[PDB]
Amino acid sequence: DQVDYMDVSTQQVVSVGASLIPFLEHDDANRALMGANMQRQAVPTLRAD
Amino acid sequence: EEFDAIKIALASPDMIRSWSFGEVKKPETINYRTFKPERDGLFCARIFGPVKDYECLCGKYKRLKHRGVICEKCGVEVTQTKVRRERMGHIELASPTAHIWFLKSLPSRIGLLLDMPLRDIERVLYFESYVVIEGGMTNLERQQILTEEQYLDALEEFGDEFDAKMGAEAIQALLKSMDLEQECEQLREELNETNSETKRKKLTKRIKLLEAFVQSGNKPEWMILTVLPVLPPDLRPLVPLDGGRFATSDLNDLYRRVINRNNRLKRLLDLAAPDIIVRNEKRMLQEAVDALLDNGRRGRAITGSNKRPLKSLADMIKGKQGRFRQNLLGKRVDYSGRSVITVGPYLRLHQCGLPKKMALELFKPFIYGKLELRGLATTIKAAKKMVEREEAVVWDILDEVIREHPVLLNRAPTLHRLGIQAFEPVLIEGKAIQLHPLVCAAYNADFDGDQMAVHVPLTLEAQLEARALMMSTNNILSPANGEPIIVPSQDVVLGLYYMTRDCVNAKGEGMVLTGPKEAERLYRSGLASLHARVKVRITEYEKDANGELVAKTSLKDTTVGRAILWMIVPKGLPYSIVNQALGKKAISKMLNTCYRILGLKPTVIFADQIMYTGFAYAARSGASVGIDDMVIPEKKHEIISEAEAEVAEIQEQFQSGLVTAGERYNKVIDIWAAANDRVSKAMMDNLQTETVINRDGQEEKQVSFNSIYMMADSGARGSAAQIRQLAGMRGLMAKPDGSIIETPITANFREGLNVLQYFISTHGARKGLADTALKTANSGYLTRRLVDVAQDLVVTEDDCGTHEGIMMTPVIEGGDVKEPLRDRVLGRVTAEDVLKPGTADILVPRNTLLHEQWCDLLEENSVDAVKVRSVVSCDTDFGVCAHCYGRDLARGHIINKGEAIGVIAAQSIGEPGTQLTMRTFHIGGAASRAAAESSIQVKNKGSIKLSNVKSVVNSSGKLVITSRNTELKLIDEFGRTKESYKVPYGAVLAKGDGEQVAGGETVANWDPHTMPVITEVSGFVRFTDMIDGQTITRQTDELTGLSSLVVLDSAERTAGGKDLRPALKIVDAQGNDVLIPGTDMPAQYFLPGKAIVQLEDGVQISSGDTLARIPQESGGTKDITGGLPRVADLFEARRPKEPAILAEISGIVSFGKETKGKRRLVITPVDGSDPYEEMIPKWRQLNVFEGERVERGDVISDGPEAPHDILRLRGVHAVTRYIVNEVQDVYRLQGVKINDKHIEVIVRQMLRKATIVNAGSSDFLEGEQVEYSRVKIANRELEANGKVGATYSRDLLGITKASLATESFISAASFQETTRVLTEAAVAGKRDELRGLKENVIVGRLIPAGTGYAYHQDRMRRRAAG
RNA sequence: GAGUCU
Ligand SMILES: [Mg+2]
Ligand SMILES: [Mg+2]
Ligand SMILES: [Zn+2]
Ligand SMILES: [Zn+2]
Repeated sequence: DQVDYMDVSTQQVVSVGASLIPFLEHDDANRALMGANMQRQAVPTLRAD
Repeated sequence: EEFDAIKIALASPDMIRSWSFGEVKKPETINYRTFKPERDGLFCARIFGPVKDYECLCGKYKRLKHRGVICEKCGVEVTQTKVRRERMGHIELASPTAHIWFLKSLPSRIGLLLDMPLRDIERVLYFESYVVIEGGMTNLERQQILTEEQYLDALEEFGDEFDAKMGAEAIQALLKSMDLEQECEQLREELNETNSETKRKKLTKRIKLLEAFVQSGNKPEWMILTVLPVLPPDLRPLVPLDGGRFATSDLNDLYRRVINRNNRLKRLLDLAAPDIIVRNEKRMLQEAVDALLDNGRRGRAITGSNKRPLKSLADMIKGKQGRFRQNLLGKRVDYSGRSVITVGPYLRLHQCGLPKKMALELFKPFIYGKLELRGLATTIKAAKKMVEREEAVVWDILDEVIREHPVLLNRAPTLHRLGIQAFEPVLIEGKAIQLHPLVCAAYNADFDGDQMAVHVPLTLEAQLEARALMMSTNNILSPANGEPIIVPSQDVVLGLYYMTRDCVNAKGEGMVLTGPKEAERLYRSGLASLHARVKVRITEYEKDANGELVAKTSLKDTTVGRAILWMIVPKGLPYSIVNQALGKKAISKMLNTCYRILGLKPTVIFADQIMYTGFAYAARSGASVGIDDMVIPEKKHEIISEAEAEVAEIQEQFQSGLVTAGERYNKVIDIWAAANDRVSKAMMDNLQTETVINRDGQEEKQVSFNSIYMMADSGARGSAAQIRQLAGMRGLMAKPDGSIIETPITANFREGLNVLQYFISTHGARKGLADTALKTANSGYLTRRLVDVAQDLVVTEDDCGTHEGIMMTPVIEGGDVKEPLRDRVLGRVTAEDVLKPGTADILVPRNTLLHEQWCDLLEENSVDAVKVRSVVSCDTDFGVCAHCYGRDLARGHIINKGEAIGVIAAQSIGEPGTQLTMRTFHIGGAASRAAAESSIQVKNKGSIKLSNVKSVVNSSGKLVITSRNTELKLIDEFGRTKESYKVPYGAVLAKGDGEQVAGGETVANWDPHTMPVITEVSGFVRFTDMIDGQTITRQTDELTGLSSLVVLDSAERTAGGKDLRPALKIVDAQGNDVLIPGTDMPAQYFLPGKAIVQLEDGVQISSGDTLARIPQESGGTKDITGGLPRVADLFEARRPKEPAILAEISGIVSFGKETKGKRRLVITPVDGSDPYEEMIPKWRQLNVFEGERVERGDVISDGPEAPHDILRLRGVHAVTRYIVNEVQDVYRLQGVKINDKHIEVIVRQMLRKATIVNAGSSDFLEGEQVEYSRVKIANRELEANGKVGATYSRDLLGITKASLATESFISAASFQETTRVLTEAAVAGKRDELRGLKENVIVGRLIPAGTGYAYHQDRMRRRAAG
């Protein structure tokens, strides 16, 4: 009865970069940071797989 | 070109014109259409020279046919264009302008010399007020400022009787008139009558100036510039950008302002304009000249078009981007490249993969040289095209040059010398460098895209230096610590671990093999596992008393894999070395064993063979990482539910108002920190001994072969700490502050963190990664400071003939011996003849190296402490002797003469601070302190032996300690210190002093989150200076009304009770004071700030009761970041805020008079009847209880020691041991291995200078601090020839100051303070004779050390002999 | 100014 509000989605504390990391829940914050930053640096290949 | 030394002086107006080859009288640069030097412009050809080689402007005289010909038409000399960067110029300023470096750079120089304030001089410069230069009648005083109104007074009344003027003219005439000989005498003679400290400081500095000013050949006139020199054009170029745009230096823009205002000034003086207009122009000239020299110093820096300020001349000398640090102490280099590195596990330790196309561009001149010799190319242009086409013949020649021709490889950051190593190149197919895995540790190079720089040693000297010194195979041990840096990691450890480790039966148990080759036969044949227990015949070679190897054959009970590994093992090592399951820590000892038994060659081959087989068997194993490998204990949810209830209990008692917020905070962290231990102990117990196997008998168990466990147990990668976060419990996370978050993460990475647990984890993630970027600069700046002081220090002598050294007791601190005597004393010349206990036969000679053989004998006879020859104690003037330093830790043998110890020492200290700032920070997430030191449990039986302890028995019947630095020893049967502990103040001992205890007995017990104030007498409590609201506060509860009192400190205290000291005074039943037994001290314990008190006024007490409880909040996890400031402060020799007081002279104490709380000590020694008095604060409760036989350097006030007070009272050896122990304790907390000799190196440089007290027979006399080396060379001649002996006192210096104190100004200006160093050297007329390494690195000479040591001393005999 | 190795 004391509850006033609730988080809308499970994803809201994270960014767009970090939302695309699967199993982010099992990754260290330090490595997750570099992973989201390197995911941006990923050159697109000849065949989009 | 070749020369002896460099000198700095002021530029005379006459001297400036000598450098000039014409006056720039116009600001014009170039004609916009015909792009040429303008008529007497900034880029004039008539003055600075021709643009092309040997070509005048008009083009009348061309080439060398007309050699030294000055054209009549344009007026331009037919010479090389080289003359344009070399010839200078000048500007004849119509009015004098002060030099800003000799005005603003404090001390003011112009003001210090005139004894006239800087404010007063500036008023004259900007024409606000006149200054009297020489008042004829002394009505008007000299150097008295007269305001514009006060000038009008004297003008009508006196007129010619006074000569007061205004502007830089007045300050220059003021500097002209002053006589240095007459004023200097007067300052000397008039210092006698007063004799204070700041007069004698400033008047003596003025005498030093006046004397140095005369002897330097400088005149005070030259402080003010009448002439302004011009920089050569090429050094401030106007060059064309590719497009039509041009580009120019910021100096051209500042020169143009100066010339415009100087030319306009000349015209306004021609026009005889009013003085108002003339003054404005003189102000603007000063501004433009001061902006040219140093832009941002006097006022707002003059900005150009970009909004940034214009870069001045001073700027191109000063700081980082100055010539010194960027273009002279460091350089861009030819025959260099870089690339992304990758593994080369096929390579040998002396090899590196060097790409084809890199090596082609790198070794170009050597190819053109072979192509002419083989007769393939006629000229170099022909050879150039052969290489450009990449002909088949060229690859073959490239291959020919590179054989037996080393290349240097470098990584950033270059923390220590092993950051550059030499290798023999192997040409490869791709574009990527292949690096040897074993040297990866030295470089700190992981292959995740690191880049490494390539350098070609061109000269034959350099090829030999690369191969002899810097080769990878030559550099195995670390220079920091006598241990191998070349040590297998990752797969290699895991592979030998998997090989050696045994397992229950397995395939083929209890077999019997002919040799290590039949073990490889049954393994490869597939009839035996590597883990099968088997009897094997192995023949081990153990070395005899002489060099000869003795062969011994025996049946050995080892596994198949252990037999196979013996094949790698060279002959010389026992079989016992490969009989254990090998991990990283053991494999490191294998190469250290092998290095000391066999040599260099065997270790290099052994290290490789270990690498090869280690990788191979790692791959065979198929060790992997799955989610099932992260076993969680079944009893985790059980532990958390118990621990949650425990923490809920303190939080519910906090709502009641029994426990406070600070108490709960520390108490909750202890419950969770022990719960993390409980879960992790359950995890490693359910992980390590989980494998339960059925042997051919029935059933037994062994260590688990869980893949992750093997990886952490072997030490290949990870540790038990990491496995907590994976399988067990994540733990307490650290706040960005450093303090610990109260809610820890229960979950682990296998189970997954929820939304909040991640959000909490990020606090600690970012703070770690933040220190990796930011705090590395504080640490790396330490590396820099340490190098600049130790730089010049080199092994000069074989043996100094000194008999001195530092006594090295073994570091037995905290139960287990942290560092044996053996480790600390290894590779050090025995100072004094140290024999065995029975003093009747010498055991070790005075002048002998400490080899591992001698060190083993020290443990046999149980040598407790050993006096050892140190670097500090060396009596060498020039540098240090080989004996005092001892063994080169990197080489494992006596150090060579010529090797540069200073830089090696600075690097070894600086590196681990710097790199560990990046290590447990990227890796760091969680906090893991366990500072809950509640109680000491003694482990061996012993008699209890306390030292520096003064305790008192309490009502309970318990020995309560009332002394701060109490130590507890553990004495064995014969009488030697085995264990040592720190017992704190107000601690309860189980047994007193001398009593026997058993093993596993709690000998001491106390509360860690509180620092109690305990009494020494019984009676009643009295409140003194404890007014509510001013000094303390008060808060009550309910029904009854228990109130606690909290003492406010100067932060939470009003101005009313500032000088009031709050204390709980002891009284008896009558109401009078209670004297402390055997002293005239009425009992009074002073309570400090934030001191919580439960007992209110009027409470009966016994001796040993706790009066107040001072909170002890230190929940910060000590990483490198919190300890490095301590290390910086120790090396910089800073007194703390509360230095402990020490006795200056040995003798009988008598307490004296008092100043309203503050104590005096008129101590009158037995021999020295003359007294020594010294003031003491009120609140410092003293350890010494007066009337006592106190010696030099006895702790009077408890607290931290100033290193100055240590050196001053207890000599050099005391302060050396204070710095070594205190600094090294910080590195020991972090597990960093640095030999004491490296700290001792820098301490020696800190103990450089010395102040001369008594007069000498030279020109030292009194007050003048000179280097130690110099005064001793004088004392050698004085002791023999006679005349007045010079009494002395060695002074301690911080790093930053000792670096600037060096006589070499080029070393000083290259370090820091470039603006100040150059001005103080210029006025003293100092000459730097280029002593140290920085000086020769700058001038581009051979280092006067290392290989060039021999060459520099050969020049020095040429100088002596005629 | 946006990155890469520490
Ligand atoms: Mg790596
Ligand atoms: Mg890397
Ligand atoms: Zn000409
Ligand atoms: Zn010596």
